[PDB]
Amino acid sequence: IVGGTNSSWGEWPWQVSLQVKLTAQRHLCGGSLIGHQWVLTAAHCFDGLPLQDVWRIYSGILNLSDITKDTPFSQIKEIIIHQNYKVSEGNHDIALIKLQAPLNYTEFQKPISLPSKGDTSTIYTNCWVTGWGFSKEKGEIQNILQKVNIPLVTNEECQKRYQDYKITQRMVCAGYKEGGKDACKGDSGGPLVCKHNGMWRLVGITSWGEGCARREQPGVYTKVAEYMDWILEKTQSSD
Amino acid sequence: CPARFAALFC
Ligand SMILES: N=C(N)N1CCCCC1
Repeated sequence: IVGGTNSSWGEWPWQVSLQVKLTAQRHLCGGSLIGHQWVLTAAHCFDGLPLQDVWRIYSGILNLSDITKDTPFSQIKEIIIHQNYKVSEGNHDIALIKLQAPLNYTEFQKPISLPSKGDTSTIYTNCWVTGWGFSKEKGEIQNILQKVNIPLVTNEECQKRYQDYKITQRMVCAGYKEGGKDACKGDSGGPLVCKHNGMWRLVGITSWGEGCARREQPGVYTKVAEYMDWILEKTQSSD
Repeated sequence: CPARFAALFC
């Protein structure tokens, strides 16, 4: 996250860190807890990965430097990548992770609410993106979970900044014309959440953008409402 | 994954 600040405990209790351990352990992506055994993230987080035994999913953690060999983590039972996701193309950048065991809910570990199928922003005027990703292009993973407030941009205006790519109705964009505040490398798969009437909901999944926090280059997110039929079907069928 | 994506080896 570029231009953000340090979060406090319990602000973002759905945020998870998706890490891998081969010989060394590293944070790769964010994700959102959406039910007791389900994390929602980006499909591109699985491109160029070994099989799932490598993953360690941390929840209820604010600071990655607080993680030790004894810190509990979740393991993966199932990965459900959208059937129509193709890496070169980048549409349908969405994936479900089923955990090996359900998590107990606490103030620091609980699920984000989901939108209804076929929902529109606006109504979303107060949106935030979180993660442990780089704080500048060519930066490094941050220790304390970062937060930043970013306005949604219309698909028409987002499209003008991305002549080579089609901005579809299944994407949502967010950013400042002057840049300076954005998701970045390592924020993939994490949440774009908006507070409406006191309650937070998951509006987007961090996906792509040109560099990080450049002027006139908004972040692009998978629009969760446009995949609600898929999320429900896949999680019901598995459960 | 293309460079526009945000995973560490895109
Ligand atoms: N929003 C930006 N700038 N991103 C999204 C996450 C991958 C890196 C590019």
